[PDB]
Amino acid sequence: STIEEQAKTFLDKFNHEAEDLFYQSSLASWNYNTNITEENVQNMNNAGDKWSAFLKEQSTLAQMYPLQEIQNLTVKLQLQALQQNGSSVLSEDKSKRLNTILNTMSTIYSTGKVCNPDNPQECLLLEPGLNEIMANSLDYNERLWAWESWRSEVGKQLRPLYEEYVVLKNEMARANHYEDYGDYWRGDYEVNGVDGYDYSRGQLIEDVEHTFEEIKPLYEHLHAYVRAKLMNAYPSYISPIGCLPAHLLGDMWGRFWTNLYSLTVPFGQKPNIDVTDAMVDQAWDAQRIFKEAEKFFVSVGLPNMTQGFWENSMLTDPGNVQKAVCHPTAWDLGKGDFRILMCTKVTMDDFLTAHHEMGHIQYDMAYAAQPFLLRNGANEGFHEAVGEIMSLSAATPKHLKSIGLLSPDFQEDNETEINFLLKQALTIVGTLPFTYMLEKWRWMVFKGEIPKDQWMKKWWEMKREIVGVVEPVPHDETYCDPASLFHVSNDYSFIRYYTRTLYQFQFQEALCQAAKHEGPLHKCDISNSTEAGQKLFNMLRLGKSEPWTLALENVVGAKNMNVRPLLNYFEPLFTWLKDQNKNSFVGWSTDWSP
Amino acid sequence: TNLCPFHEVFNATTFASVYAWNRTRISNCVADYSVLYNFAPFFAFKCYGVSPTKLNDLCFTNVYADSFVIKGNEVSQIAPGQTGNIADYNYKLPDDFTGCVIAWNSNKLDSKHSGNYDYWYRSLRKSKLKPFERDISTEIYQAGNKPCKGKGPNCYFPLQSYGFRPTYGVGHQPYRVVVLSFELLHAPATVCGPK
Repeated sequence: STIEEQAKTFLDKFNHEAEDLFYQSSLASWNYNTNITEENVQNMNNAGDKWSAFLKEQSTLAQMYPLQEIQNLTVKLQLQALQQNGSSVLSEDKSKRLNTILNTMSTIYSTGKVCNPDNPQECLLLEPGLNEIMANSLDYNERLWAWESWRSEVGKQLRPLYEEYVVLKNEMARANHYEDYGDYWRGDYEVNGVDGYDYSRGQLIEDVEHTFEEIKPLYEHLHAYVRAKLMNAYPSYISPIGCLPAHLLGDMWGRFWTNLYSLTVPFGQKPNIDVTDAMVDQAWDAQRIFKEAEKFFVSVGLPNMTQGFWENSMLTDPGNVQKAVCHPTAWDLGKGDFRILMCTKVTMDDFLTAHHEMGHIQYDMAYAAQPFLLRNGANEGFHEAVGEIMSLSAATPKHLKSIGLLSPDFQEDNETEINFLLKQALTIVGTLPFTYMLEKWRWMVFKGEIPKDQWMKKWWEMKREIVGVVEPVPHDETYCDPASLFHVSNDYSFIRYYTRTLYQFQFQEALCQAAKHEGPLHKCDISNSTEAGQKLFNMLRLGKSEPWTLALENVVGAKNMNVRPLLNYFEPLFTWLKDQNKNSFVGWSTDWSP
Repeated sequence: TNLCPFHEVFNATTFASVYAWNRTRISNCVADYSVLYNFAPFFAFKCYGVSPTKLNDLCFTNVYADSFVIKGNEVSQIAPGQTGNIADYNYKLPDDFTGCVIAWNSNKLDSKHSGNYDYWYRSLRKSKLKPFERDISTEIYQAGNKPCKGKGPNCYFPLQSYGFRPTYGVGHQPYRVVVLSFELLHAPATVCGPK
């Protein structure tokens, strides 16, 4: 028999066993996250060990099937997913050292707590400490002290381990026929063997740069507006022509500018739309929120939630009797088991989060017929984009008036729209230069452009040139800013956020054209539109069986990332910011106080 | 009045696997098909070549009741002309099947925590089964060119376990399927409906 039939039989056996083992592991993880006990921890550890051993054994058996002798694209993709050696290609000592370094960095980031210099006994950890401090405090000295201490204590300790981590990851990637770890991360966007839809790993950098070149004017105007607002708020500490300080960005690392909405609000005389009071008055609970989300998803033509979903999901905090991680996550245990773990309370934010998680669940339910190795989003940002488009469609005032939360006589004035667009901008466009700079720095460090003695220097240079952030304290070579980030210290990709940001607005534009929406893009609601629902389901059912370029062409009609939908979405805010900055300086200079 | 053993087939404690489906012979009794409706949660009641209302009027010589347990997605494969792992390698109905297929959800009986691995199905076979053929062979399937001896590369066991759990989805929950084959051979009609 040919090698293709043997490979198909092996894949069938692997899928059959992997479904059961992954269901066991996911059920153990769910039992742990819903009830934090030592027995649940041990069960989850045993299930994860069994799953990892199964994957290690099946990966060795898949090596005997050559990829060159496989013509079926689905079988070839499954084999490529199975034949990945990963960290098993290195020696045992190097693998143990890499695992130890990863665990040590994770513990340093998690156990790291900052103590006050005046009171050594008064110490503050990260989340209820420095995050809450940098979130709402308006003191220059306090924010500067927190920002400096967070990367002087946690920093200068991860870099001695981060360099060995980079070396080991580069060795592992070169052993896996990749140029460096950056190529190993960009391999998710790689498409081979499909004429017209191919996509190389080097093309991703070019496309991201091309998109950021077009984002540059809008982000520059937003940066000028935020700089003017901060100068009006922080006198004698902001320059009208220089960069913004790092500690005054409303966040520990400057990723999201959402916390600066209190100072950068265009019209503070009219509060934004908040249907929390309406839901409290109408006595809404978690069940009502999820039922409204289900009705929204059925209105576009997507299937309704299963009975096991309503039975097994944790939609409310179980109280003090059970310890649970209140992080909203969509759970796909496989074999028809879809659950949501969310400590839902009365809040419009929880309404949008429930819509996001139900969109994730719908994506998971769509490709359930695909093989096990293909039961994932076509790209690392597709799930996030599918969630974000539903979160956007739910937050529209039209949908809120339809579901009975806003008054039917409520008129949508221009200023409320401008405030909403500015908040969405501070949320979405503010993190694009940061993501771009972080990912580019990691890529150039992996490629060897910045070998040993220029990491912090080139990091700050790129930050000034791209994000417009100046250092309030001159950091030397011993410090390490990227290691302070969760994703960088825990070995996670970051370009996924840029890609999902682009795909979100692309999918939104496509579905609003399919729904025949007349007017601005932010007023678009895809509710009661079966055409948009079917056009989206055509992509959601594919999974990784087909290249992401083909799915993107099926949705928006393009095979690459297009930033024009984002610009069309923010065009009213762009027009307003132009008139606002007409009497102000635009741009930032790369030279300021150290 | 002599009631048929239909109660012993439908209300059995444990059912057989689809690769070892138990065929029970119904003869010399009164086939009260109205008692079958006692199991109201019927997932599917589809008769081929015969009508369920006119089933109590016709007389048959032998009635074959084939009982087994499959999953919800594979219930569609129990029909004339279907293709799949069950319809080709486990249980195949002919293109001219005269009978009715009865299925109901058994998530209460057949499901079990930590997996109910007592039900098996044949995923690999050298060729598709003939209509109403039964194969209980446990010979290791030779997928490769090398000889077959012991489990390993290209040597897979032809049987796979379902592992039913109560928290599974509706498509993966266990469904007990009873296939009633009505044969009209050159013999006196011993099976008739109630009069």
